[PDB]
Amino acid sequence: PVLDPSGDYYYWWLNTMVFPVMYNLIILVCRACFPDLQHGYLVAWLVLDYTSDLLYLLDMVVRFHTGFLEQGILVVDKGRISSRYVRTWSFFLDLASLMPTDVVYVRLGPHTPTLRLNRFLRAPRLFEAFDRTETRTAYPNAFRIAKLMLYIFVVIHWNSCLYFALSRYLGFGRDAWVYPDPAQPGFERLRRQYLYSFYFSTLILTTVGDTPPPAREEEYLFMVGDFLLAVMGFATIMGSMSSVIYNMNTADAAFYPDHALVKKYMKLQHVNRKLERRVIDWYQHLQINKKMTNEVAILQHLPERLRAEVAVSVHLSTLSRVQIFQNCEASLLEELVLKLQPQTYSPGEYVCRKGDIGQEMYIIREGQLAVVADDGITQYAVLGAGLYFGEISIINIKGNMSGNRRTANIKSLGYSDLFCLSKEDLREVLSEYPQAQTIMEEKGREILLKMNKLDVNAEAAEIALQEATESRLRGLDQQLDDLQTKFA
Amino acid sequence: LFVLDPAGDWYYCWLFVIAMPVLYNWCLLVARACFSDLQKGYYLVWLVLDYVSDVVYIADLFIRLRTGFLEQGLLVKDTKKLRDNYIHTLQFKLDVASIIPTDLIDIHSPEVRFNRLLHFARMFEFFDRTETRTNYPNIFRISNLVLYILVIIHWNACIYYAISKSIGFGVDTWVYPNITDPEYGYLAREYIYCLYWSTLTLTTIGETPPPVKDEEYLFVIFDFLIGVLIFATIVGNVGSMISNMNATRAEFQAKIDAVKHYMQFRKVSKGMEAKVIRWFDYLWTNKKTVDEREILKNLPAKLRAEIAINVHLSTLKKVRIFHDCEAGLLVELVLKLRPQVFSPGDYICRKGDIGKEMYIIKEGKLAVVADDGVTQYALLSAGSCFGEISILNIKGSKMGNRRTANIRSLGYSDLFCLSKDDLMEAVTEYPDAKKVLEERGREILMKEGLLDENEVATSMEVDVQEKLGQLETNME
Amino acid sequence: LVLYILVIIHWNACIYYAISKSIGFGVDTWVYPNITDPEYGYLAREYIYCLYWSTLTLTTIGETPPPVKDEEYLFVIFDFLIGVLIFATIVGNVGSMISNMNATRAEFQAKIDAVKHYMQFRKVSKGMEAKVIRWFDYLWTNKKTVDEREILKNLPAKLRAEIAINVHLSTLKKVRIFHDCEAGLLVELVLKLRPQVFSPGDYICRKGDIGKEMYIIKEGKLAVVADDGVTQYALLSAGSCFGEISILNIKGSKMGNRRTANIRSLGYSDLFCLSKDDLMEAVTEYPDAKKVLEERGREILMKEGLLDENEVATSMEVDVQEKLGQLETNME
Amino acid sequence: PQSIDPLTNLMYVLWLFFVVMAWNWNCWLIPVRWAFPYQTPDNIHHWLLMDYLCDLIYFLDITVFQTRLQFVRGGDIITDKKDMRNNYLKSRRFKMDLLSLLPLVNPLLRLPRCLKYMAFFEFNSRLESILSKAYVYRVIRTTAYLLYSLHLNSCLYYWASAYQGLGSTHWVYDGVGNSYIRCYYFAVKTLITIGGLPDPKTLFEIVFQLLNYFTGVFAFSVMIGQMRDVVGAATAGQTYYRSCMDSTVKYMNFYKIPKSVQNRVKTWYEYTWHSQGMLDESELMVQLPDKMRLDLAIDVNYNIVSKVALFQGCDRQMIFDMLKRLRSVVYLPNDYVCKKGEIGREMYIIQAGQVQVLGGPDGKSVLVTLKAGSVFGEISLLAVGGGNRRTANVVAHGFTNLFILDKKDLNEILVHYPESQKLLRKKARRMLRSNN
Ligand SMILES: [Ca+2]
Ligand SMILES: [Ca+2]
Repeated sequence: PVLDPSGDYYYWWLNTMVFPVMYNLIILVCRACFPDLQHGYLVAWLVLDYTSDLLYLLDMVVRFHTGFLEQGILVVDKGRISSRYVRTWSFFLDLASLMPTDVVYVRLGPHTPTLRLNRFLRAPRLFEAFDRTETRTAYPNAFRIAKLMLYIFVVIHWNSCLYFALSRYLGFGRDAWVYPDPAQPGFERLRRQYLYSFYFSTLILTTVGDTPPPAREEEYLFMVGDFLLAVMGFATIMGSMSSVIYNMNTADAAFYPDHALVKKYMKLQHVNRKLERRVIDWYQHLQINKKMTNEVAILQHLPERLRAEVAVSVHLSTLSRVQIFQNCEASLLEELVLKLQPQTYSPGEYVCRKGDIGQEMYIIREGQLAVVADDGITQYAVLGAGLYFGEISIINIKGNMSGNRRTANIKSLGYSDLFCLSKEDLREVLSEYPQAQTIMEEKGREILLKMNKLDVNAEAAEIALQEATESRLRGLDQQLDDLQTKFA
Repeated sequence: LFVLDPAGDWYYCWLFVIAMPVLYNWCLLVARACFSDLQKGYYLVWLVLDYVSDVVYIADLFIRLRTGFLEQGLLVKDTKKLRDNYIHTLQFKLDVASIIPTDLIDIHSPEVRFNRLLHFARMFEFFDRTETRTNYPNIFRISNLVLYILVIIHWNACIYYAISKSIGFGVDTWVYPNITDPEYGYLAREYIYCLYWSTLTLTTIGETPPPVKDEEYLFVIFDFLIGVLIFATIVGNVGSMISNMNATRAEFQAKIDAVKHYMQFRKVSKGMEAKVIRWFDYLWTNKKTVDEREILKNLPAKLRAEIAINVHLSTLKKVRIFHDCEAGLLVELVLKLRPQVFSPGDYICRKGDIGKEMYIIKEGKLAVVADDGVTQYALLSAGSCFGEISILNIKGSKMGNRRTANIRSLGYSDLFCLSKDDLMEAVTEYPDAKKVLEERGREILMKEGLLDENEVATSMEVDVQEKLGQLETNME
Repeated sequence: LVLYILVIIHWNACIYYAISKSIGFGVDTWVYPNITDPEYGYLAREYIYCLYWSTLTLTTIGETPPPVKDEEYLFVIFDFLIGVLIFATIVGNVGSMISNMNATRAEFQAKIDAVKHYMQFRKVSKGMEAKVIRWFDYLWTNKKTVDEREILKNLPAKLRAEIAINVHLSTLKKVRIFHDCEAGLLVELVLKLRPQVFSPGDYICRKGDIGKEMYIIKEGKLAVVADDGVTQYALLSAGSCFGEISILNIKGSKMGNRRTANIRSLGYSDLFCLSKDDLMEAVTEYPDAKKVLEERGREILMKEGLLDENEVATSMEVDVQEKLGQLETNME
Repeated sequence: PQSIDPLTNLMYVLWLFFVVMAWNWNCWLIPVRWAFPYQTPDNIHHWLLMDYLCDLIYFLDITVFQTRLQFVRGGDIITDKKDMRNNYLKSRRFKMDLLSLLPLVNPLLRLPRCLKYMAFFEFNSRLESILSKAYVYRVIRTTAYLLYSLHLNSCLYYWASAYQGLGSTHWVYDGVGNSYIRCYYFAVKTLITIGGLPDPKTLFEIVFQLLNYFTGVFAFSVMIGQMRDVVGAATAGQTYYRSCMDSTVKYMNFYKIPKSVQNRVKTWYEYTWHSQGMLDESELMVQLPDKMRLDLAIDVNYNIVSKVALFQGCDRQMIFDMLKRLRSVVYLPNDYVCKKGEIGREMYIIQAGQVQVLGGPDGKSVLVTLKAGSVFGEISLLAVGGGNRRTANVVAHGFTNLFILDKKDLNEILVHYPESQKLLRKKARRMLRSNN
């Protein structure tokens, strides 16, 4: 088939291709520099070089079966994919990576690792897999540390191979710096040759030192380069880890941005201890329960269309259950969802008190609210999650006996999260829908009338005075115009 | 039937009580296993500490069953629900695994007690909780990092001595020397030297005898590779802590440098430029840099209201026009107050310009100067309010909306100002308040005797139907 | 930075040889060995060893031969103190570079982590949750993480207009209503365009939805579709525009600024939206052009058959206190 | 000086430097006298003289300079002598200074002298306020901290060597050569964690070496962190400029913007950075106090704006509002500030550079060259929408920085000043009637 580069199948292939590239980068340089490793395990290298060459060849097959986004849609045309790929410089590197050196193979030797050094050119396929892994991993900081440790080992392993190659060229046992003579009781074995060489480069490249001093110019110049690489390599290790640590610390700070600044300000402004305690206990609740505060600011990261879809999927189910929004269009309800803003109440806090101005409707996302008495001890009713109150106040229906004030006290039992819709925010949304206003007002009449909160005669006097004034003002508009037309 | 509250003080006191046996087991169990003189020499000490650690371990199982959790914002105190919350979790498996005896598999030896190391979650929870509670976040952070480094160094010191014992004491130059030798035989030398060996290896110093065996080459290479990450973690944590301490100054210094660059580039006069630099130094020294509104936006809306009321409601109530005001409106005016800062010699307002705001003096001293600016008619101290008439909406008086006096700041002063729109926005919900506030302003102008009472009636607001009713005489 | 290290190391190598010459070659173990000895006395050996000694001493990694005299102790102490300042400057410079390269990814990963926390906190459904995750992968892969408006906000209005002309003026002049628009108005309109990106299968607009924007397709394919999404009436390619009449405030419209077609994106599409308010702001300074735009929209609405409406219907929202003001105003 | 202001008095800064030097001498010399038993008489003669000089500086600081310091009290400075003296006397600084001069041959008899560190902190604050690019002094301060740490480590190592016995083991000091240089060598090799030292043999030596190496690891971490902070603070501005320019170039390359437009954008970026030091000045101005920003705007533009004949008779607060709404735009050479027949909606103030009013029979011929401080196009502000059309081409001569007030900004200002609004409308009618 044709793979999608954002798909799971293409990502799984990239992780598959890591191992042939990591094998070629690590083993080929070791076999060239350690003649005991190349000759001793020659059967195992013939099997593993064929497998790597096979997976290198399968990579070129996958490259001809990978789609691309043109005009935002994935291109699945085999001819268009193939025509696109051969022009890329990656095709040239893929060809060179698997370029046959078998014709010139035998002349240098029956089996030579240096002839397969062109396989190193597939390293961009490995960096693509690491970049793709970093994007979709759950642990971005733990992967960055492990990727750095892999880079440390490969550089140290490469330096150990160069130490053995130079010490072999200068001769074993010439001085204390080069690799000891194989005639020593332990240094004939291949395992000791790598272990001693890896230990030598680990001493240098990790800034430990503790090595025998050199004795000639080749060993002096190697040390000057190794010390400079060990300094520049060490600074890369500190800088990568200091960036990882700074990313970790900042992330937890982002969840709870200011705690000390508020606490310091409350000391400078001499806020009373009881209120200062409540702020401290509030911040403790955020840390222990990992609650978020800047709910609106997180949603600004999303694009406007996706932000609306996320908001609708969370809030539309509870908004439709409102009695006054039952006869509303699908488009209107989605516009009202975006105007909801979160309110969080500590235990014992009063959402509203009797006699207060009420211009908001509160929808209980979670937590329990109680309709307490005037004294506040007895609870008339308990409002659970998904319920609401105050929907009459945002309507502005003529003839109400409510008086634009809160009827009953509402107290928060425990920690309660509410979303409120203000009277003004509904009013701006309602401007685009003039016919929808009339249905809500009519629905507002019925709710008030059933609970006997609308006197018809008192309402009619307000309506009759308004419509007579409206009739008079139209006559007044005529009266001003009839005067001015004949005045001039 | 008590139920513990995780946000409470008693729960945090328990976290310290459980973390100490957990920290003791992570430090002492490996040392007693590797250093045999430590276990045998102080056996009677470890019998007491092992029993105390075990008892606190079982007590943590009971505390975990009695720890409430927030469901629907309310702590759950039902014993059944608390048991079902804990038992099915993974931590119940790890807690029980730490306490079950290894009597089936020497029972006195420290190796059978290594399941006690699975109780580490109480130790990390205690450090996480203490970080928030502590008053010094940076002293605790460097102490927490040292403790983690010290335990890793101590664990590697015990591993090296166990490797030396397995290979053989004194069989080669890498391992710990012969403990039959009285110079190396006692416990104080072998723990401290192995601690000395471990520290040098794990902090990329070296200065230790080179390995001889192939197993010794592997262990030192692993320690050097681990030790290069330990040193990076130490450097990264100290470097990140340093950046946090200077973060507030560096942000403020970058602001000063940018303002200083603006003044030279724009050819700002030397007197103005020196005053701006002087103003910035006073703000930093007196810790007035931060913005109150920027500080308090993280608080919830209701809790921010009680913070603002505790600061401004006492001084706002002393204002004469707001004396008869309803407590509901006074709350809204408090949130509408915005702070202002002035330097010495600054004019808050001058004679004859449009007055659109009232000012309340939080701090500093203000003078009602004459036109010269040096003759002071009156002195205004903290809590004084001026411009109260201007915010009130009345048709233009004999004096008008324009100011009457030049108010000048003698020294640095902090003012909180309520604007014209802000008062008008707040009073829309309270229509009775509009009448009362205009009435005091009507009476205050009566105190100064600017206009007649019926002459003020032209300036005062009238009902829309009565205004139409006044026009209803005109149409005919 | 590496070149600065090499110059300091080379300079320190020469000072060590000069100090050794002053003290004397071969007098003790710390100084350079005897020049008269042919084993040590040639230029290739004495520079390369002194280069090695200077690197070994400044970098503070390896072990230098111990000094013998108090004058020699001071020079090695000075090199160690200098090498501390050099090494700390190296790590600070390289460490600050690594922070700069990672800063784009680090601030992008914080946005995903912040959004990922919100979806698990608010129990966002898995179908919508995977839609958001797939969106952020598109932004990173195609390098569309940074907003266009934040990129060019520092540029002056003349330079910003010059860039916006080269992007949108070719497509905006293809719009029927903007056929005869003045050159000054067209610069005002292309500055008002706002980028919009839609995931595959997203609905740009639905039938019966209020429409106050006009969209121009910069890239991507949009499909006019039926109530069932699969069946498609027509295809809108890059450079096409729709919703042009929605931004015009025609006096009488049977449409009532409501969309009459369902538009869906087949894949990721980049749209630029001109709103109704932005068109009103642009034509404040071009009153004659506003009249031509409305007349052209009126002609198009005649051809559709959706023009004539509200001949006797008018809406009045003036306040009773505001209507009272004109009566007071007319008297004076 | 009858009274001294701590913030701005250079004499008090110099005196603070001398007090810092005296405290530094005491802090360096106490460990030397504690650790090293024997000193030559010639050392005693000048050491005692410098000790007496430092104590005299301490006495002068506690009696004269600190009592002569004016202070801010409730926002108002206090210059009164008795109030200044009482404010110093009731202070933690006075308590610490008296404890430093507490009397308590013994090297630790002068150990109270280390308590004059508040003077060092005040001197640090004064220095970072006085000099620009303070990270250089931060580097110097960190280097001095490292040098003092090594000095203390050398004194401790000599103490340990003499306490165990000089020459007793290979780890301790032999007793050959200058004691301080050989002990400082050990201190450097240990606190830098270089190594290369004789191994500790006894338990005391092993414990000393272990703690000295652990302390050295954390000292090296502190030095690296300080230098990293210094480098970041130094290169933050260049990093921000480069990132903004890279984002803009990446956008223009994505949208295939032509090379001429890209070159103009790049030239604007380079010139604006090198001249202003920031890409946008409003981001800086909105962080300042309102009074400070208003004062800066007044000082820059008020004399130019108040001389404009259109705004004579308007309210001074309204002029101040225009000053706050002026925005700064830089024009490239040969750019068209005004084009003939285009809409006029702005008033330009030439902050720097020149513009040329091109006109003639051929066209593109300079008629008048307006230098800095000129104001042109002010009549377009009073026009209704579409009312004003530019009547000549105005071309920038070189890089021109202009201050622009848009008609929309003036219209938004004028709603608060009906009297000035009526005056400007009357002036507009008079301009229309008199010219026609
Ligand atoms: Ca080291
Ligand atoms: Ca070493």
